[PDB]
Amino acid sequence: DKKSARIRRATRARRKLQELGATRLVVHRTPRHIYAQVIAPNGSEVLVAASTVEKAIAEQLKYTGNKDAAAAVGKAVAERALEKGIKDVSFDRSGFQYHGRVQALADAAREAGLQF
Amino acid sequence: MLQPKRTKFRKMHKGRNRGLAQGTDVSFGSFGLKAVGRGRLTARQIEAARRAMTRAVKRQGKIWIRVFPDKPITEKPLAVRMGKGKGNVEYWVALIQPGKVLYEMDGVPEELAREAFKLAAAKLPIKTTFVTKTVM
Amino acid sequence: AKLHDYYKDEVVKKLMTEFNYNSVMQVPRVEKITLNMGVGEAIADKKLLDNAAADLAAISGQKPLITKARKSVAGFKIRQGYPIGCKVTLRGERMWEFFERLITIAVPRIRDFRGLSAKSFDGRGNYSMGVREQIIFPEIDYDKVDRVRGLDITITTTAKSDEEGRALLAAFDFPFR
Amino acid sequence: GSTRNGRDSEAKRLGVKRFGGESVLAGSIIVRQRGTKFHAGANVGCGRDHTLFAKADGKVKFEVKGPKNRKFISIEAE
Amino acid sequence: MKKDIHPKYEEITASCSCGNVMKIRSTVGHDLNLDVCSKCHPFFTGKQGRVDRFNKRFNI
Amino acid sequence: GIREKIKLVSSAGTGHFYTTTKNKRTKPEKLELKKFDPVVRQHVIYKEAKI
RNA sequence: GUCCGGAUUGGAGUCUGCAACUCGACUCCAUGAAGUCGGAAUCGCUAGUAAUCGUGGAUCAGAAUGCCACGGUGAAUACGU
RNA sequence: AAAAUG
RNA sequence: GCGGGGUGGAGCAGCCUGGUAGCUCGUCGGGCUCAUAACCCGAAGGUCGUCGGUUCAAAUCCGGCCCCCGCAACCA
RNA sequence: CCGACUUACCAACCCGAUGCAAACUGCGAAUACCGGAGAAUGUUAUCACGGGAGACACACGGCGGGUGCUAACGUCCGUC
RNA sequence: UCCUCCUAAAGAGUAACGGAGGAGCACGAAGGUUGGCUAAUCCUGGUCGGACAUCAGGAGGUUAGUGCAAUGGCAUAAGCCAGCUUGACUGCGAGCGUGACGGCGCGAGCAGGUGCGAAAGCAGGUCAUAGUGAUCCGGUGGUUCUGAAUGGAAGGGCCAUC
RNA sequence: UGCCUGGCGGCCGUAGCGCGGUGGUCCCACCUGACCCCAUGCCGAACUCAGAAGUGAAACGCCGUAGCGCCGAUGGUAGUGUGGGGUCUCCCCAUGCGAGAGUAGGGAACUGCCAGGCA
Ligand SMILES: [Mg+2]
Ligand SMILES: [Mg+2]
Ligand SMILES: [Mg+2]
Ligand SMILES: [Mg+2]
Ligand SMILES: [Mg+2]
Ligand SMILES: [Mg+2]
Ligand SMILES: [Mg+2]
Ligand SMILES: [Mg+2]
Ligand SMILES: [Mg+2]
Ligand SMILES: [Mg+2]
Ligand SMILES: [Mg+2]
Ligand SMILES: [Mg+2]
Ligand SMILES: [Mg+2]
Ligand SMILES: [Mg+2]
Ligand SMILES: [Mg+2]
Ligand SMILES: [Mg+2]
Ligand SMILES: [Mg+2]
Ligand SMILES: [Mg+2]
Ligand SMILES: [Mg+2]
Ligand SMILES: [Mg+2]
Ligand SMILES: [Mg+2]
Ligand SMILES: [Mg+2]
Ligand SMILES: [Mg+2]
Ligand SMILES: [Zn+2]
Repeated sequence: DKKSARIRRATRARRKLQELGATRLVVHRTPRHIYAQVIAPNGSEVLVAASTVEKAIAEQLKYTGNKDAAAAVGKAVAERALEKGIKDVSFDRSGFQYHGRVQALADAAREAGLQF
Repeated sequence: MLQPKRTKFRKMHKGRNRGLAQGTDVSFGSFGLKAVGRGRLTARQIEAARRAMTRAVKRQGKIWIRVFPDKPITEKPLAVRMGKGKGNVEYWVALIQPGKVLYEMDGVPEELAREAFKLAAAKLPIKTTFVTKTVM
Repeated sequence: AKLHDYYKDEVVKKLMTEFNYNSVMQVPRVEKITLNMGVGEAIADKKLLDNAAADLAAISGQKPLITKARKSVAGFKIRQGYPIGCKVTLRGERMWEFFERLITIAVPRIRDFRGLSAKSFDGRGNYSMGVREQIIFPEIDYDKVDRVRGLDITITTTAKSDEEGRALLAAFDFPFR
Repeated sequence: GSTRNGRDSEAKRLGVKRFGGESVLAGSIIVRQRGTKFHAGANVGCGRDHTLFAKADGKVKFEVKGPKNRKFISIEAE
Repeated sequence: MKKDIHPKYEEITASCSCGNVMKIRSTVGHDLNLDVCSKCHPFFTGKQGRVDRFNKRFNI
Repeated sequence: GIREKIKLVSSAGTGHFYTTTKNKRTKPEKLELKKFDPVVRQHVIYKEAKI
């Protein structure tokens, strides 16, 4: 499979972030959409979220699955997180390479003020 | 003479022989010779009993041997003191607990089976009894 | 991409009719062609393996991957990790071009060619065939040839069965006997 | 005659040092083991010889967690 | 494809005796003059006891 | 017992040295590593030398 | 290992002969082996000889690389005992 | 140089 | 009990240190001779005591059996 | 070249049935041990430090065992 | 002398000329980190090519692997590959384990300086448990700490090491 | 509020396999191109990027289905602490604890947060 290998690729970092009790900035990427979630240390409550499936972000974008859309989602999620006053998260790349759309999202979340 | 073709280890702790047997039903034939007592059956005894019963039936029907002598038994040579390491393996035994079906037979009348099992029992160091297959 | 355009324009329709597939994705596809040279003579001479790789590069148009012994084998005097062959994986445009060159040029140049065996399917619609002499490919110059070498060709397909694989290959007028 | 046997190594004093519920100071060794027969849970470290030790003061807690039904040791704050 | 390590792969023309011409990318470098092709090989096209001969040689 | 003892001498001129071992036959090349020199309190190059 | 060599084998024939399976000679097409000068040893030859090249005959329906016979070309060397 | 036997 | 061994038909190497079987005689074929021997030329013949194991791989390393040799098998 | 039949026979893997293990475990006690709490009881029965030692040949019996022949008033551990 | 298993009686420990095996090393990468990856064996198809090389697919699911015994571990791999590297760092060390003792072991965290990583982080050698030798006497380097009237020096100390 | 989907968890086989059916508006998947960012010890397969013609074929999700896996009593049996006894290598009695296996049976998971589509 592809998803199975990716979950396997993601597990080590996820267990480390769980052991550290870090607040997690989780990214998910598909061919058409990118998603970001800030998840509480217990791993089962989503604090904030932004994604290209929400119309408030999809409407301003040429295409939901490129690096510009990833940047928009990263900026949106960091803005929401700072509205709820979070500012300290750990980046979980979910087995995706730290590159391309994921890196654009992470950089845009940084530029918006999220500390990781 | 039955003997394991191979074993992980050459020599074995004496151990004990408590408990009741597993395999207390006639499971392959219609008649069985079941141990009532407790003890060790050597390979030579198992063979002697098998020969007795086999000749009694004139090699008719079928015979199962339900026990296998897998326990090596060592002995020290004569005029050897104690210690200086465990003795050499000299023969093999099967531990026997009360209830153990030792032999089974089919393809003969019960009357010939009892005679054959009686002839076999006489070669054995442990008290035995004649049993028959049950429904449950 | 002549044979790929032929696949899409004709072979898809032909197979849909012949097998009554309920979706166009169900039509068998040619996924990859792998060329393998088992070069055992390399145990003593490494120029043999290098020349095999050069032949494979000329034939397929791709720099080959040198393969190495997975485990040590006394019977062939090989230790684990020893380079004893070379392969190329052909996909996409290169794969269709090689398929065309093979079918239309190289197979016609096989000495005494009387037709490819139709039983050489691995059980899941993948076809493997042997070549005994690399000169059948025009890319190999005849008067530059050092040693006589062959290779293995496997055509891996997305066919669920050997019959679908054979039908897919026959649609390209593969020279089945 | 003699024997080819007659050798053994020193006993290594492995095993559980503090059992479930025991109150321990940070740094205290909870189990000495070969490999991870027990795994490190919350507030518990795993040494180079797979020794599990408290990283915080509190009570030892043995648990079975995860998809492989593996045994974990955590320290719960008092 | 990785750069600078593959053979030169450029189009050529394969001319057969039977007048068939195919434009194929190749590593051969020059143009080709085929003696046979798929369109003319006998197996591709389709162009591929004793009593009889006894009677023919011994006519009575 | 083929590995022989060697010292790694600080290039900082402090005379500080580490010790380690080396298989001299299979690896005749001089071992060189960047290591902490506690005397000048910096990471500097250390060079192999006879024990 | 060839435009050397021509064994072996496939196919098709001819002729003699009641009859060419065992078991003939010859022809045509195809095939194209060993063999690149031969270990120890060993033979013949002193001149029109040796060497080499063809030719004929007896036996004989057919069946010689054998035998008997014939010419052409045509050497080397013999200090000596 | 060696050089047996029938 | 402790050392050492078992390899063409014979007697000896090879083992240690795994890959890759040697020497002398004998045997066979050819030669010299009237013939035989001697002599000359050319070959063949162990698959490593027997079972297992380790190894990619065993004459080789390991363990057990069988056989063979050396010592030792004492004090009362 | 290929191969066609047949076995006094042998027989893997698989499946079903049956046992065996100190150095087997997809299970698993009683006890024992560690920790916590609470009464009663007990001449503090506990721990630390300091003065003085003796002892370091054990024996038998019970239970759990190695060894020996589940021989020994045998031998070697554990525990009472 | 040291390591592993059993004897050993479900905490630790536990004897015998009890039952079985190993060590007296290896490795500047086989260490650190980041990214990636996943075994054995069998079946089918495939030039030479065969029981066994390399190739493709399937079955299988760790029956593989682990530098070397055995046990306990290992997929988030501790197993396989690559890039960059020197944390195989120096000073310390809450606390704990194990020893009659000498001693031996585990360790978060603090200071300094460092490597890998975008980052959270990880790194004070190696999956762990063998691979070892007290003290004396002396050798080498560093350090005036000492320096037998005084300045030096010798010799001693201390630190590193043989 | 309900159905469907995606992400992250709880839990760790009553939850997993097999088998039969099913779904594409959205989501997901395959998919389409690849000079590029980036990549293949060869290969755009993978990783990556730029997209949206096609299909749910595969994958995946959902629903159904006991051929399995799995869970699992009650009763009995084994063992066993303490005390007692015998014919003492092994057992029995009082009392307390009480399996494993098997049997009946259960069983085609359940659940929290956030987001999207549809009603
Ligand atoms: Mg000629
Ligand atoms: Mg020749
Ligand atoms: Mg020539
Ligand atoms: Mg004369
Ligand atoms: Mg002539
Ligand atoms: Mg004539
Ligand atoms: Mg004493
Ligand atoms: Mg004493
Ligand atoms: Mg005592
Ligand atoms: Mg006594
Ligand atoms: Mg214990
Ligand atoms: Mg105990
Ligand atoms: Mg004691
Ligand atoms: Mg890694
Ligand atoms: Mg590593
Ligand atoms: Mg390692
Ligand atoms: Mg190790
Ligand atoms: Mg000094
Ligand atoms: Mg002075
Ligand atoms: Mg794609
Ligand atoms: Mg479907
Ligand atoms: Mg039960
Ligand atoms: Mg189901
Ligand atoms: Zn043509």
